[PDB]
Amino acid sequence: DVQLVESGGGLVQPGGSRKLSCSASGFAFSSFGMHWVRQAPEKGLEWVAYISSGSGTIYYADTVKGRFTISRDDPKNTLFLQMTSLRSEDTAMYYCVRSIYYYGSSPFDFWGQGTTLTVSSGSDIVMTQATSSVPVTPGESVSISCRSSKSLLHSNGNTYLYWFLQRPGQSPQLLIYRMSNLASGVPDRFSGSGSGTAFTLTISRLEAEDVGVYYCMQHLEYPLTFGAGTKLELK
Amino acid sequence: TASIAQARKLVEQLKMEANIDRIKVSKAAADLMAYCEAHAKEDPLLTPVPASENPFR
Amino acid sequence: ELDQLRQEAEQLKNQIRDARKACADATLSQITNNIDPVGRIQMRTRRTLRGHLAKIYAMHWGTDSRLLVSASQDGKLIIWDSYTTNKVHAIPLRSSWVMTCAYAPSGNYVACGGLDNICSIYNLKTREGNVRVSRELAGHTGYLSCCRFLDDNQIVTSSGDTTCALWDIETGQQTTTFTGHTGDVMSLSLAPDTRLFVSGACDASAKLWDVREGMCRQTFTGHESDINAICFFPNGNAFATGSDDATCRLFDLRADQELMTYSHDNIICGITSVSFSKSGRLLLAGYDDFNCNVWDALKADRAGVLAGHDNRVSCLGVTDDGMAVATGSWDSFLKIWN
Amino acid sequence: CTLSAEDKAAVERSKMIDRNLREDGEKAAREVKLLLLGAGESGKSTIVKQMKIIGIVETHFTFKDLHFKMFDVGGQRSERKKWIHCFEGVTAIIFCVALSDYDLVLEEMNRMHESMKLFDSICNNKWFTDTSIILFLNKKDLFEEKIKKSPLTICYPEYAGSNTYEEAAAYIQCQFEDLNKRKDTKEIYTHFTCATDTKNVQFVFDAVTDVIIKNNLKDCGLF
Amino acid sequence: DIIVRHYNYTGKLNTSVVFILICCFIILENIFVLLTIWKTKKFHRPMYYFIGNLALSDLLAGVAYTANLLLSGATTYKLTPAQWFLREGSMFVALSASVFSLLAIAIERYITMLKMKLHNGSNNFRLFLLISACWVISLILGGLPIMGWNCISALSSCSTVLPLYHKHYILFCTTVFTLLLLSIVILYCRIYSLVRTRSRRLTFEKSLALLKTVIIVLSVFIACWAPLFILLLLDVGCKVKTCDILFRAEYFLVLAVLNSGTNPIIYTLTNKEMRRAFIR
Ligand SMILES: CC(C)Cc1ccc(-c2nc(-c3ccc(CN4CC(C(=O)O)C4)c(F)c3)no2)cc1
Repeated sequence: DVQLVESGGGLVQPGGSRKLSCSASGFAFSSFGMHWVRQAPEKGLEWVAYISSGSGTIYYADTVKGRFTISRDDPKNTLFLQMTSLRSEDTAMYYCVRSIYYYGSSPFDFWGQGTTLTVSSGSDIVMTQATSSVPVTPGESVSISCRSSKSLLHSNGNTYLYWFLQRPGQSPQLLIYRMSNLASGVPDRFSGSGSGTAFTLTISRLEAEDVGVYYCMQHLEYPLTFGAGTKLELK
Repeated sequence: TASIAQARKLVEQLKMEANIDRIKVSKAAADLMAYCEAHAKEDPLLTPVPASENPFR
Repeated sequence: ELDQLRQEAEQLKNQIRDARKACADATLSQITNNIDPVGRIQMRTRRTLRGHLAKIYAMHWGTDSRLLVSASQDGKLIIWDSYTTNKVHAIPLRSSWVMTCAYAPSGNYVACGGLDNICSIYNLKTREGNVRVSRELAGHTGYLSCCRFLDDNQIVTSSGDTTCALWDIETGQQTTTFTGHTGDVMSLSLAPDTRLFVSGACDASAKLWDVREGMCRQTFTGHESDINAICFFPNGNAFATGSDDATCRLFDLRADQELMTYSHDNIICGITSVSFSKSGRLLLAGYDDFNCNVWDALKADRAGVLAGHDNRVSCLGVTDDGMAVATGSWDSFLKIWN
Repeated sequence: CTLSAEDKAAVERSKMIDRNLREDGEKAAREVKLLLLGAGESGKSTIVKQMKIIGIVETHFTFKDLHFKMFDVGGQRSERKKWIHCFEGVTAIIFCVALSDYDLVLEEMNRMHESMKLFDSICNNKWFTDTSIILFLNKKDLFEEKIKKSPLTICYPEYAGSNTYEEAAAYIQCQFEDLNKRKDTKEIYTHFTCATDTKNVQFVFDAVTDVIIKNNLKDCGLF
Repeated sequence: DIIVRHYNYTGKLNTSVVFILICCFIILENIFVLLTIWKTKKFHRPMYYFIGNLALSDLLAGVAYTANLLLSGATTYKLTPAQWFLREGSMFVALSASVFSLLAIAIERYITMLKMKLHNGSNNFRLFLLISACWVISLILGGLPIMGWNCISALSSCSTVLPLYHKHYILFCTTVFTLLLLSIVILYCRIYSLVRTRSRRLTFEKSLALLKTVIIVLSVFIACWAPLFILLLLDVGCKVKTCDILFRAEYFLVLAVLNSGTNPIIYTLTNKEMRRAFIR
């Protein structure tokens, strides 16, 4: 099926440079915008860069603006992140995420495997997941809540909220897009609801494979921000 | 005898079309008028819908 | 012996005519006589969809009443977001000669067809992110003039070989074949419950078919030329046919004969497409005279004119919620009207 | 700007679709459209073969940096008036007529007469008022030997000429050209081919070049 | 005193009604052409847009000439020098815009017949560039005399036909007209050359009709603009109070404005499609 492979990670001295390459297969690479997303070793996800289809629009996080450069080779079906002046806070696992935008599409549908980089020795919507972790029992019902500093509901009626699940040892998986819609291949146990600044994800009859960290994401104002994450562990 | 077969098939088709129960024109005309009258309010083309809720303003 | 069958057929036709005349006590124009007129209907163009380069031959809205699909001779099948005029998709057709297109009720598939005698079903929701040709249905020996989705797996197609067909998409074979028309079938309409459907042909007749049985229940003959369009009334108990003799006709299934005639002296061009409003009170008909008239269905009086196209108005559609009417013409422009 | 990030990306996708549509239309508008017509066994297959050497069947070829499309409707058993407006705007019509069919009957009347009737229907059709016909008189070698032993008077009772290839062929060309009622708007290019000649595609190229010159003069207003 | 002394030096210090009637006919004819273009929908393509710009330029030439005729004569002494310069530059701009519109039409025709094509389409970039050029250049050329390139304080180097215009400015305008006229003539001759060679190359008319049209256009334009051009060359070489014919400059201008008014006759009569559209 569709699959993305990340390569180019390794030990880098501070102030150095690196080149990360995401090779895509199984889908029309030219028609998909691509995001580079960061996950610190013991911390949660953080958006890094974005390049649209046709390279028309390119966006970077204010943390990595100037030092990082994102590009794509459509005929080679590959995506590049060139990193300069590497800081000690850039050590993390990097994911290339495909994302297509039209009416009714599901952005952030597929995530890459990730590549590990180890650097050796306001005005942004703040998504808040107050609860760090909850204990759960298989067959029960759990709800994961979310909060937003600014209302995510637009004038066109779309509430730009995305829910992701990252099982241990695995890349994040899209569950809910735009706060209500279930992603393809996701069981109907998961349901998204909420309004404005308060959001909740409900799981009914949770199974053993639901164990992981659930992340809260906004897509309204383009400096994309994630939530801290809500870990789920059994008893 | 393909022509005979076609004519025969048309004949039983006409028999099948001649054994249906036909209601009077007045009854069905009244039914059509009643359907139009019942759903008149839910029709936004009949009465120009205000600009605040139609999507194309 | 052939003459015996011919005279039996003509006497059966006489019996049909007498049975229809018996069940005609008052005309529609008498029942709808004291009801209030609709009045002058002014519908203006809200959106104009540009991007087609050749003449447009068909369009279909879809259940969401927001997206729509348009087919043109340039070889492109374009799915538009009508609210924002954004092009959601642009499918390059294998054959440029397309004269029908349908959009599945679920929205996952879109169908097209034309002079290639093949109905192509394209999967809109693919994992690869593109639009792939899900299925190619072959078996008609004439051009596909219309096609409608019963569901994600069954499709009804009308062809110029005087034959309609019901196809199981996953198998690709004709589940059922509807014969009886002596002329090219130009358009078909599906009943709201999708258990019956009416097909109008070039023999100046319309036939009602049962999807299960595969046989024709009723035949309606009131037109004097080719029937180019057909559409059920919203309640499913009547339908309207537009023809080349510059007249539209409302027929009833239960009474079995013609109810109303929509015609005007200064209209001499044929009708390319007919459609009904949500309540069925307005009958919209696109003409060859560059225009699209809006008739009062109950009173037969002309209520409005949609004059915004610079060529023949080839396709016409009304959303399921009835908010807007989309007209596609031969000048390569679709227009949304409210 | 009221648009969201996703709405902006959707608009960007629409703009890319627009530019791809423009590129495809520019590519297609530089291509010659030829509608191939004729009676049964007229010689359309031979013409398609000769072009290839140098539902609806489409044939693509290239000559002198022009890309030519032929749409052989052929086995389309349907009313021509229900789909013939689809070909309005083709660059030219290539009509094939078999000369040897002058003394052949289907019914009980000459095939040449159905050729004339369908030529009259197509040439004088309301859609093809400005489209130019490229009339091909195939089977010249068969006709040259048929005329030696079977007088042209079978097909033309009013023909008073001799039984020679040149006079009879010119007479048949004149009879087909007289069916043109749109003398001022359209012009007919007649070429006498056979199954064993190689100048057919050159003649199609020259006729299309003449049509393009005349169309450009119309566009400039000089015509 | 400027108008008095610069007219005294040249020597002109001191039939219009029919000229104004011809002007009004010119406005009527160009309004007819513009209305014909505006009505028919199939005319909404760049060739007829260029023809409409030519019609509009001829309209402005006619209104400028009638304004001139009203404001000239014994009421040209009522005008301040600024109004004199506006009065003369309006006409200069109008005629320059007309001739540049002919250049634009010739260039568009030459490009259409050069890039052989099958469906020319609407190249809005080239259309807008040509229209903006033929208007901006006309405005600048007509505005040079009032910016300060004029006769004031340069009495001994002052033209006779326009006693406040500089002789060097008339030389510049004459040179521009030469370049522009030769451009138009070369473009039309080249159009005919390509058409004739391409027609001869293919074997089995249009070339003769195109030759007739080109001959008509070029002959009419050259014949109408020749006397004014000759007088403009003559006044530079004539010292003041020497050449008498410079006084009777009111007929060559009439010939030029009748060229402006008969351009629609040429560009509509030759086009059979426009005749069919205008008859209905
Ligand atoms: C490239 C092209 C545009 C070049 C071009 C060159 C010349 C002209 C032009 N306008 C004019 C003129 C001349 C004399 C007069 C004479 N008046 C009568 C006199 C009076 O009683 O005061 C004054 C006039 F009122 C206008 N002469 O040349 C236009 C374009």
